[PDB]
Amino acid sequence: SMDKPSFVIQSKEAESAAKQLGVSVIQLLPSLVKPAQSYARTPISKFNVAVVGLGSSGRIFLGVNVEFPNLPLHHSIHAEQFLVTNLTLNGERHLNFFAVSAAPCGHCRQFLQEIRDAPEIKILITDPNNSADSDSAADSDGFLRLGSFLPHRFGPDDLLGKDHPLLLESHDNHLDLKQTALAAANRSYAPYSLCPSGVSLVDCDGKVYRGWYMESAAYNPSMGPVQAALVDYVANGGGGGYERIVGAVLVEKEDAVVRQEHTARLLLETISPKCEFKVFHCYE
Amino acid sequence: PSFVIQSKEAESAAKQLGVSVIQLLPSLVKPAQSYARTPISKFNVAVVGLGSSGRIFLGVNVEFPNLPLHHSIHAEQFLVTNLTLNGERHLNFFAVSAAPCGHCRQFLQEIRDAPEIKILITDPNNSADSDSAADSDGFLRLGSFLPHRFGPDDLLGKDHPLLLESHDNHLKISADLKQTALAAANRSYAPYSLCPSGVSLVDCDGKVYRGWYMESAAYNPSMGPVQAALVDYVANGGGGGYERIVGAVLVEKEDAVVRQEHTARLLLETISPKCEFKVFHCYEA
Repeated sequence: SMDKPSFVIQSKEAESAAKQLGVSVIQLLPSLVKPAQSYARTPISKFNVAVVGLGSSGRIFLGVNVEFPNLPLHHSIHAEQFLVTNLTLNGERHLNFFAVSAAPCGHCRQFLQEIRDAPEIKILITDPNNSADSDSAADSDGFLRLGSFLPHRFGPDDLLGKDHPLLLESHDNHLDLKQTALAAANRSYAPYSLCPSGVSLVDCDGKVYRGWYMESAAYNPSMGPVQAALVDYVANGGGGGYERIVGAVLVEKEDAVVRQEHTARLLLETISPKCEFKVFHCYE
Repeated sequence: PSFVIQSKEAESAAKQLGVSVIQLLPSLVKPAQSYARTPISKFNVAVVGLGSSGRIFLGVNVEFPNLPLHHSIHAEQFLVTNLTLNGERHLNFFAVSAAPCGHCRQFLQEIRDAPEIKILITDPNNSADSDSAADSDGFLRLGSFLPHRFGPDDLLGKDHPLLLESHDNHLKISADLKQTALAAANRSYAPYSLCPSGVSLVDCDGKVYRGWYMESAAYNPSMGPVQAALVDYVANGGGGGYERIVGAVLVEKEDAVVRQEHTARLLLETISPKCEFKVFHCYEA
């Protein structure tokens, strides 16, 4: 019962599996890391990184790194970012623990700062070559809180004063293949630059997907709207990259500050030639 | 205000004040913030660093108001590009206006002995100082800023760093524009994906520029080839015109692994309508 795990594991199925092994639900995380590495679509690096996290609801979420060949590296999505997107799409309110296959890069540790109480997030690293589990401030299970991984951070408070996180009910008000990409943009997260984005995708078997746009205090570690929609295809989907068809809406103000129009098409046309146009017209 | 202060001019200024060059660094952070082209954030971040040669380098963050945020270049990355173009071998100290993001702390891991780099933060609201591992001057080594890192050693074994003399061999298939972009790709740093890149730029008065490609163990914190040439414009330039004329680039022979061709033009055509073609010609792969 340790092969081919689901990308989202229900609370009843998780605590039961831990009870038969005699371990805790927290202690079950590193046992789910190794099999999840097979899901890694890494054409470039051939380096499989998986991360399995636990929320406050009790549900177990999975995160996996994906890469895009023939594109610049900043189009690639790390495992840590995948986990955040995965639980956000399922409406998970909190993230407390996660076991990762390898030491999280600074790019991801900076990205995690968008979550409330981010430094309190305990982290365990599976990589035997890494020795974070043996730190002087480590847990009794080897977990180490994110605050120790990224001390003296550059958080959202450095640009804003008293704001809402990304995992909360981000629902800004603004106004059928395109009708689904509207509700995706409503759940976007861009408090630094006021440019939300929502991306929906269809399948050859008629599966509806979604993606939005979540910003970080540091600009570069931003999760692309298209990229956040491709995670809804690999997980809970068929698993195909040259089978993308539909495009989606971009809520720019006359293409104001953060244009993702041309970058979306450039990305899709390289991974799937049979792409469609986009509509960059939305207000409020 | 100058982007590069010579060792003879730096050590002299410190000798006349009777102080050390190290304690002289944080005074240059504040005025350097004015160079920040930040149309989006309106948040000026400057960083002044000191190398092993004794020369003082400056780093400043730049933003692009018509591109996605992952095209923007932070102050720390600017500093790295700046000293590599001047052939600085090592980086020991730098005082930064604000707490360096994880994106930059991960990017700095490409330098040999990166964790030993002591860091001072000017921002009084930040509490990097008084750390359990803080210096007697308030400096904190980068290793404490990004502990238990994901370094190059996780993907490589016994290799050359980023600050060393990286010299990969590549040949080809406005005559002094492609000849300069050839030697630029030769000084590139891409040991993870074997795709070097060199970008040259011209001026209205005919000034030849250059830009590397420096890769990171983590993919996203990658320094773009065009961006690393754009830092050669902000520094050692007029300060600053986005109305210049493209230009050059050297990518792989028929787009091997990491194609940046179409993305390069996409960046340039938005900031400067007067763009040029690209050269996908490199050998000895």
